[PDB]
Amino acid sequence: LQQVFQAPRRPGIGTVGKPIKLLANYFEVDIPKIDVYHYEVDIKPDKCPRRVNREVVEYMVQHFKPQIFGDRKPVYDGKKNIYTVTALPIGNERVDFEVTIPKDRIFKVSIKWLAIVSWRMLHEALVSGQIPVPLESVQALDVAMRHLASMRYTPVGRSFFSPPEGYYHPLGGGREVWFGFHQSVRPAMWKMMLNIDVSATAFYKAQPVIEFMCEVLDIRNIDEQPKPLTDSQRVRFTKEIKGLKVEVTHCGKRKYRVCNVTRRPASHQTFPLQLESGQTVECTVAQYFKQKYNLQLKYPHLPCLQVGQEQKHTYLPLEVCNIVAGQRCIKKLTDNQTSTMIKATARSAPDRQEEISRLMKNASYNLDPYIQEFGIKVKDDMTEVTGRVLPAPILQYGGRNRAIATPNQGVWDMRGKQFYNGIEIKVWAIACFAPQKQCREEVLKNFTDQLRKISKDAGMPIQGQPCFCKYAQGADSVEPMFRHLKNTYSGLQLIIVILPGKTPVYAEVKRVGDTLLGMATQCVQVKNVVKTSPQTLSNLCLKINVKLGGINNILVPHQRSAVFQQPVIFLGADVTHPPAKKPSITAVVGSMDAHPSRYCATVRVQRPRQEIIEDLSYMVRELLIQFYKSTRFKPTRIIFYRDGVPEGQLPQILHYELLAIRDACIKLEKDYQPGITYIVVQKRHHTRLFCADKNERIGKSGNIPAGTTVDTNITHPFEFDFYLCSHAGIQGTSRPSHYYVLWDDNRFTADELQILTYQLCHTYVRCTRSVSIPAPAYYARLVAFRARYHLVDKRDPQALAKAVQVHQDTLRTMYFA
RNA sequence: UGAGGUAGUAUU
Repeated sequence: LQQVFQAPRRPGIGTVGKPIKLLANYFEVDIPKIDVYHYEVDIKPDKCPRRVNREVVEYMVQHFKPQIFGDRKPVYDGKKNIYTVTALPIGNERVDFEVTIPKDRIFKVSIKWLAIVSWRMLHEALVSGQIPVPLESVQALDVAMRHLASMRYTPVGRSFFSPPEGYYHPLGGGREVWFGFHQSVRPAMWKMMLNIDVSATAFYKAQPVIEFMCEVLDIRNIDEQPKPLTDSQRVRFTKEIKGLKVEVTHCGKRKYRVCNVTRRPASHQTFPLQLESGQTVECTVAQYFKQKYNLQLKYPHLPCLQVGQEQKHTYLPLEVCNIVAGQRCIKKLTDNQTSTMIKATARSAPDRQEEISRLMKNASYNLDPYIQEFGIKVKDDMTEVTGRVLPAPILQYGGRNRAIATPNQGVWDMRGKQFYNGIEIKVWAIACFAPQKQCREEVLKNFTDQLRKISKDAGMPIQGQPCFCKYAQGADSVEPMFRHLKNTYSGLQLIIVILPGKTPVYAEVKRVGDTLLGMATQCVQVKNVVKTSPQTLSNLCLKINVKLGGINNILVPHQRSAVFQQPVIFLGADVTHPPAKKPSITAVVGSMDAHPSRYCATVRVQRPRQEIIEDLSYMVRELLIQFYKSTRFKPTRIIFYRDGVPEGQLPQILHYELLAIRDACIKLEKDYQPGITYIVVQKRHHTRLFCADKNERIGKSGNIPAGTTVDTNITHPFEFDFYLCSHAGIQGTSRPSHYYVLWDDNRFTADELQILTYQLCHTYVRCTRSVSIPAPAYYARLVAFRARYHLVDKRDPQALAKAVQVHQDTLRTMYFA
């Protein structure tokens, strides 16, 4: 795509904030100012795994030196791209015919010159900043520096993993944790940077399929009371093993991919087998394995794996199959597996810092023969960078004392403070979906008493007892009760729903409440009803007040950016994709006052895995319209925070979405052209920042302080990007959010935009804490997540779209809080 | 589902 909208240059660096010395997991890379030669490699067959492509090229490099490669050490991306330090002695296009040994594998390979890539030009961009960074030069460098690791380890995205050795972290259900590292090369001022971080992801364990089945179905002993799998067990087992690769053990080692699991057991599952007589008969898998391999199945009552093409009949008894090693788990982990993995992978900032250092020392990048071939040198120590801790905004509260809150280390509380605009709760009801013996009437009364007191101190007075309180069982009971409530109790403001933990009832409560009836609901776990704490109750009130149209607090007005001198709307946008049928979900929220405090939400479904927000123009138009309704002001500026996108698609996302925002404005009025600031906020990266002075480490996790900002040294050489760690680190190693200013009509300075971004992280209503991303971005995530619950069903795109449309009386509410 | 933070989140 011809990039029409060029990203704005960095207008300057920030000067505001207390200086803090930091170390970054970015290591300086020195490159020679030379030409690098780019060749295209065409392999047939062309749909082999990258691993196989690498084996093919490695064979060629070793067997074709006097002809082609000489003493050069080429680097290869496992696909189309090969690089060498000097030109290959070829005119144009050489075709090869090789027999790589395992059955024998024959490949047809052709190689031709594609381009000359200049690393001098790359250097000149990094030092001057008067030319665009040559991406083709960066790619060549990236391929050279990860070539060896790609041969040694198992690549996963931009990371590398290897089988566990000296450690073992089973997750259950046939999954385990592999440790490894991320590696990427990134342009910075003066020099390229090698970004290295430790990493850990889920892999399927290399074990017999039988044992894999027993973990998935939670079977302690396959030999205790042996019996066929129930229909539920089969489907459950099938969903886990379908798509996975298995290997057989009855032939001394062929691999297959599982396409299905037979309903019939091995004793009865048949297939057409041609005998020596020429006659074809329906032979069972058990009979076949007995006659062919003299194998007596120990578990003929168990199903078979169907492998290869579904159209044909290749069945494998479970007991002759192993799960193939090295298969990454793309499927979602259970709540239990998630907890176990987080536990085994949690690393404090000082510990991660040491692991990265240790990795770099042991890696010996300067002893990599391919790195040496290309005359590349890597600095041993982490890049030093002086960050700045931005000042936190003061928050204004209400009540008769009108207290202010001053954040300390990214945190404040409501002690002695009342909501800026607190709602009085006259009419409210309680629906208890936890059983009576689990949540007695006496427990209910104590909960509501403690809640009414906390709410009174917070300036959200709950008058009297609930108008209605009753027990109920099952999600089927939600709609009848809710409809009854809406029709019986006039002026009903809130339903408090007590839940027995994880239950389908929650999704139904939100469906009926948000989309069907348009009624405010607040769910609470029964454990938090039985054991009440002022802190939990206080946090509950934060959500309730906002859901009922209140304002918890505001930024002190005179300590904000000058953009507030004119009507300005803040947008947050997010896209969530379905786990590894279901659609992708897009969400855009928009501020509805000048604080900015209250937000309205829009949400859509679209094609699975599509990153671009397809309906953005319509969504923005709705928000602009609602903004005008609420404020009677036409926004002169639009500040758009877009939650993370893959950087490989970033120029495409900006192009179409910036057009869509502009499109929305013009369709409202022909000459309506408000100033647009488009900011991408990213958490899914591997940039790590550590306190250089170990005494400045905060808490047990020992992370950098909230407000720590970096816009030098490791950032883009001329574009407008910065890291801001807005949150207190209380768990593992903090991820500083990365902000990329892709467009700015509004002439923001670095300080102004960095501070504005920080302040927005203090406007998030769910907690009195500075959060890791601006509230509009966070709100957008919550809206998309809520839509997923709305989509829960107990088909066609049109029905899916209707399922996420909230009720009329919900459209102008913060139901997502 | 009080809340934030965080590992990960493409032959038979």
